[PDB]
Amino acid sequence: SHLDKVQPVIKNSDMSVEMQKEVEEVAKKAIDYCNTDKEIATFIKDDFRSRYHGTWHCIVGRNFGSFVTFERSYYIYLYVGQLAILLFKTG
Amino acid sequence: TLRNKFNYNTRECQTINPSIRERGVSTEPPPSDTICGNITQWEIFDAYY
Repeated sequence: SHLDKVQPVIKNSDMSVEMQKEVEEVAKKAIDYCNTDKEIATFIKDDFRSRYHGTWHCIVGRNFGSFVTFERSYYIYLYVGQLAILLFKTG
Repeated sequence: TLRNKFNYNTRECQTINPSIRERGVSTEPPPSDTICGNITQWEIFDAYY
């Protein structure tokens, strides 16, 4: 029932609704698999790099802020509990 | 008999042509290394202290 409790929320999602839905599952799967925050960042990047190729940069934490240059239609910013999974691909 | 040596000289002229040459040039950008850093309030202060 923990997957129903976390209920991951997506403030800013400059991405297609299909690719967004995939991130929610990976985001939930990442946290319940991982023992620390450093491991969450590593699992997300590696999983997306395999699915969609290129140069991802993943950041997650309690309190931060983020001005970045990204491949247009490859940027999502979702917060779950107190963890903001921020992933973005660059050229 | 009308065409002489001093009524129809016969010059040769060419232009200086550089020899053609076929070369290869492969440009590969700097290697790009993954870095993983975590920052917590204590680790900042620990260094600061």
